[PDB]
Amino acid sequence: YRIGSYYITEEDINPGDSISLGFGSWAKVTGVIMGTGVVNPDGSVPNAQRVEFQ
Amino acid sequence: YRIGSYYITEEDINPGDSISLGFGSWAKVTGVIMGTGVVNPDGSVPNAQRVEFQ
Amino acid sequence: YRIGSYYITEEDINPGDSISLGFGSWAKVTGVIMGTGVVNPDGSVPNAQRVEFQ
Amino acid sequence: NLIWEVSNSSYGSITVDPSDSKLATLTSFEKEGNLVVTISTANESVVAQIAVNIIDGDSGIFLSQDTVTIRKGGTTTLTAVTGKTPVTWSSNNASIVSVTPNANSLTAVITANGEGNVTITADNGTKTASCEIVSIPQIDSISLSQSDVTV
Repeated sequence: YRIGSYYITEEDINPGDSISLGFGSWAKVTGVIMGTGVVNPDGSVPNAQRVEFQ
Repeated sequence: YRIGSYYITEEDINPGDSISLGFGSWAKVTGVIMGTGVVNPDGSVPNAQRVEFQ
Repeated sequence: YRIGSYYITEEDINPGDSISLGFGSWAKVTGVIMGTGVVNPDGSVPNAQRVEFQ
Repeated sequence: NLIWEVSNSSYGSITVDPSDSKLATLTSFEKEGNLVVTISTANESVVAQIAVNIIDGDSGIFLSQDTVTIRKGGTTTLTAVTGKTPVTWSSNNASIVSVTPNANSLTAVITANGEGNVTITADNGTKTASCEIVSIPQIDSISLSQSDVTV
């Protein structure tokens, strides 16, 4: 994920102009299981699927 | 089967470093028919399989 | 843990003649479970560590 | 030059790929533990050592049920599927819902003693998953034999 204030793709002449640039939606979060240690009291156990977007 | 109090896998560089090795659970019981002679009263006859744990 | 039916010390000439031989009580249990937990399978709190007397 | 070999190559279908000039390629299979990659000379008694280790791929800790709905005073069970045998279980507000790891540590018996929403964790090794266990009220509606009685 690359963040820039200029509305120019990475393949543009002004940018580095290398590789294919694609827009990204949403944020990236490391894989983890909610409430693994039962730290949250009275909280529903959440299930996370790897490579799953929802 | 190898007996060792150290938490070192047998597949280390010091050992042969071959074959599949995994940690075991519970004790080892030799294959035999439980209650063949009905020696123990009120004991249901169990079915035991090789490498079977239950 | 080593199990043998011969009453010869590990350091004796008849035995392998290496390492210190010590008497072992009971059978070795794989680290992960301790045995009796729950009537219907729920599992109790097991014990771990080596040499620890509990 | 040197020749790369691995004692008891069983960790994969091709344990040690042949080296082209100096370096070579490695392979992996369904095995866990360390490995030995010795780069020994053709005839000389010189053998370098390269440590390798593929620890059973990922972990993939995932509870059997993501959410639970147990009544007050009831009991349940959660069979977690984890590669590592030791799987410690815990649950906040133990007075509401309690958790006890199984004999193999894979399963976990739940006991919703109290009432209220709470989460129960498990698989303390590496990555710890979560599973909500709502201690909803039993609401076992009892009914009197008579209501409009005349004593």
